[PDB]
Amino acid sequence: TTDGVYRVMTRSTQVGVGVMQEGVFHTMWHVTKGAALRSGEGRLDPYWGDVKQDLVSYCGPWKLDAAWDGLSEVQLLAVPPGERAKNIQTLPGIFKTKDGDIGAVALDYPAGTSGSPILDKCGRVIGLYGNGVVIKNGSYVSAITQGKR
Amino acid sequence: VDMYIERAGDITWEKDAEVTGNSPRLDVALDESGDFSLVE
Ligand SMILES: N=C(N)N[C@@H]1CCCCNC(=O)[C@H](CCCCN)NC(=O)[C@H](Cc2ccc(O)c(N)c2)NC(=O)Cc2cccc(c2)CNC(=O)CNC1=O
Repeated sequence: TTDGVYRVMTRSTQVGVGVMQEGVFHTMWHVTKGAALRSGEGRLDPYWGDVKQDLVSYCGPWKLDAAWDGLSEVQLLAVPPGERAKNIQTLPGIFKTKDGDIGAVALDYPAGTSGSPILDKCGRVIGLYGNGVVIKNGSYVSAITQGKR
Repeated sequence: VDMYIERAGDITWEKDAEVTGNSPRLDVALDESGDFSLVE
């Protein structure tokens, strides 16, 4: 369970990505649907999740608490299926909802990139990529989805 | 149905990264199943 970004695989097909931080694995709910994960020879069990937020954590409570500052550029640490991890910098747009604004990134990657972390300039994870909308021209915009620690 | 994880990298900001994408401002709704839709 060493800190870092991980591919989530099924046996192989990459179904998503997640973040190991402080001994807790963080991904989007739709990647695993809460199923147990193998890590080397050990089993990771779900601890917390929320379908509406589309998030799940393993081995402990959600640890990622950094927030987009509403102003600065961010980086998607994209881990696409079959491709090495790479950083893409972007200035977020905004999802305007009845319950407030959410930062959003207009970056379009394969479904198995779900769970890739979005970073601020200090390298902190301000959310996970992969719950979003399809706009009129067919391209994709992802919320910056963050949980509550 | 073996679901497993494998490390893919370190989490860091990369200096002088490629910058791309626009900054759309969209009216959206979030339903109880966690699905976002456009408000049209
Ligand atoms: N369509 C694209 N250009 N790019 C997407 C990028 C996927 C990035 C990772 N996220 C996901 O897989 C989630 C999973 C489900 C999470 C649900 N709570 N996904 C999504 O959020 C959206 C949700 C959605 C769906 C329809 C909508 O009218 C709106 N507002 C929102 N789901 C999709 O687009 C499905 C889709 C729709 C049309 C065409 C394709 C896929 C073919 N594209 C690909 O197979 C790879 N690219 C793609 O699949």
